[PDB]
Amino acid sequence: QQWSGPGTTKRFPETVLARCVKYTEIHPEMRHVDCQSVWDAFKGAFISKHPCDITEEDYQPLMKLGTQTVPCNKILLWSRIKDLAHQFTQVQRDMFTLEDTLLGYLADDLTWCGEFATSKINYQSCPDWRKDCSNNPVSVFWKTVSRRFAEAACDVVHVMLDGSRSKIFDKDSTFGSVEVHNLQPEKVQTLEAWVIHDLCQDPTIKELESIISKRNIQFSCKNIYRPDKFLQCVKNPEDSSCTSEIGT
Amino acid sequence: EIVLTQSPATLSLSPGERATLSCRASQSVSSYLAWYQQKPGQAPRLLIYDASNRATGIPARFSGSGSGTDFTLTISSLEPEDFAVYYCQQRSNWPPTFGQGTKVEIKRTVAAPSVFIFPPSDEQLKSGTASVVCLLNNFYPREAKVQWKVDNALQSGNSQESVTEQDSKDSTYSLSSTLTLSKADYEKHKVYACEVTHQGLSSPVTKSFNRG
Amino acid sequence: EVQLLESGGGLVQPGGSLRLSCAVSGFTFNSFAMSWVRQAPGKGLEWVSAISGSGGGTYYADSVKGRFTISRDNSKNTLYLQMNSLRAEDTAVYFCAKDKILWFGEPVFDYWGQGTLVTVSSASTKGPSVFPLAPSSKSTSGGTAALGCLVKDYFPEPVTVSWNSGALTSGVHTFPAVLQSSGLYSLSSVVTVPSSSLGTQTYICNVNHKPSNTKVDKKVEP
Repeated sequence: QQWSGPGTTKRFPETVLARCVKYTEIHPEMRHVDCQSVWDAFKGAFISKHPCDITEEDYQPLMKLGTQTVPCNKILLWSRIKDLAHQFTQVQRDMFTLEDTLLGYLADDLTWCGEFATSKINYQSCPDWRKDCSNNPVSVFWKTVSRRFAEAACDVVHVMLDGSRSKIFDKDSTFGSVEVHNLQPEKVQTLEAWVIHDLCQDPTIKELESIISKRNIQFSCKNIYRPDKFLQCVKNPEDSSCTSEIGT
Repeated sequence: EIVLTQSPATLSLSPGERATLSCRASQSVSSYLAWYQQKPGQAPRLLIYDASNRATGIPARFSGSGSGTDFTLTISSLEPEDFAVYYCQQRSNWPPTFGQGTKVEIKRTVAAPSVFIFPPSDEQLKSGTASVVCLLNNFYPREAKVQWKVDNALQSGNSQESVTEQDSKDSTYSLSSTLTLSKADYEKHKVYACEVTHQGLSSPVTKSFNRG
Repeated sequence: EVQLLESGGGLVQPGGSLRLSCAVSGFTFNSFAMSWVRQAPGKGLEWVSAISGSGGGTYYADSVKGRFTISRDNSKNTLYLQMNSLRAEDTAVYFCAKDKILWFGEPVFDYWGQGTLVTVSSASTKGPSVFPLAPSSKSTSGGTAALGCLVKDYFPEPVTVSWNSGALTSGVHTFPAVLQSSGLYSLSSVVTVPSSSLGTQTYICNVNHKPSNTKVDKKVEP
């Protein structure tokens, strides 16, 4: 019901409110954000509810509050390769990941849940997705914000994948279960995968190519054998890169 | 699509002068603006990409500035070798679009043309057609008047002209004027001449030959 | 070093088909997007189509969206442009270009091919005639003599003209072709030399017209 998982992060309300204030103070934003209203919309999603009975509609006021005008042709999805995807967006700073948006920035690496009959936050334990229930506050949030993120994408979407994993593309991950199935074909022309270390011939990548192609979206794939060199030339493309993109 | 407007269409400067080229986008491309140089007959050369970054091996006299809709290419110390059309190109969205181009032509001191006339080859006269060629070589400005007369009779509408593009080292022009006759009517006449008028000439220069 | 070499192209009838090729070297073809950019005679650059490094993703200009097909064979490092239902307004020089960006998207081009002219016309191929422009003996400015070759009555463009198999380049002017009223092109290619070298140096013009397979070498004597 509420156990088997880590509890809500200590000082979670202060943290969410502090993150919103800092995100807005470094992003003169589409529409002024009253961070207090944002925290209230966050709280209203899960407070005083069964933490196994959370729905996506519970989070829609927070989603509406947190809608941002993101350049849709600059979205980098990723699946289970966290550090390189975000360091890539620190350099190619015209491209965004889900954690670079307001809503992703707010909840990144946090846990939360409430209790049915009380207005309190449970800092002791929260429903674990696998062993208690799937419709818990944290999982439902990310399942919701990731769907809307994919729905906003346009013109060419890139996704970074870990080629060292035995399942380079996992159909059961958020990218496979939610994001891929929600790219709008009338807005998205191509999904280009970047496999990080020829693994574009891996059975799981061809599965991603099949799934995407039957939604009438083009598939593209690109091996990256030299990640550190690939990033070095994103910083400064002017030294030695048009001959060194080869199998190391 | 995004429309790129370059001004002016043509720019005639002297070497050592500063070239200022404008490109104005119909909507914001915000940085995604490249500059390309295309010399006659050649493929484009990327000068600046993303509005301010010099490509590899591009001389430091090329500099890009601007954001949003107003962009500018500057060539500080212009050279005769810089006679080319320069294009701006945006990569803000699809489709990528180029401007119509600005042609930078180099100014120069007045140079009179050398005039040469070429009679028809006997090899061509077997074909039933004769072609006389008048060569005007290495002159500036391009404004020049070639006049054809045979037996001192100014011919009309039987000649075509062709001009080189400005030489990339001495900034001069060359012109050819080809007069086309029937072979049977080329023989009916004896004296064949082209008249050349140009700012660098004191009097109209007439190169001529007699048939045979 | 990077090289993009276009092949194919030439004369094709309205409504007919033509496939262009772009052979590449000097970079990892697999990891770069490619595009075709075209240039109508005496006009600017117009982007035609783009393709991803692996080939799956493609974009097209609206004017060609139903008739052109971009593709690539990465095992041969070759880019293709399959053109069907060609119209007169498709007459242009066609470049292949390499995307500078390290992934698929709105491109900027850091490498270009030399281009290949596509002529869409009802007219037939015509091989040129090459006539000499012999040096004078009653004029010839100072000690400067002019000579050349007359390349007449060919279709379509282009034609290639060299002197002494390429050994003589200084002072050579090959004029832009002019369309005669017969629908056939013509040009002259000229060179100024010292007048007193006319008896000691041999001058030959090499004319190549690939559409008609005409290779003429004409020696120009005084």
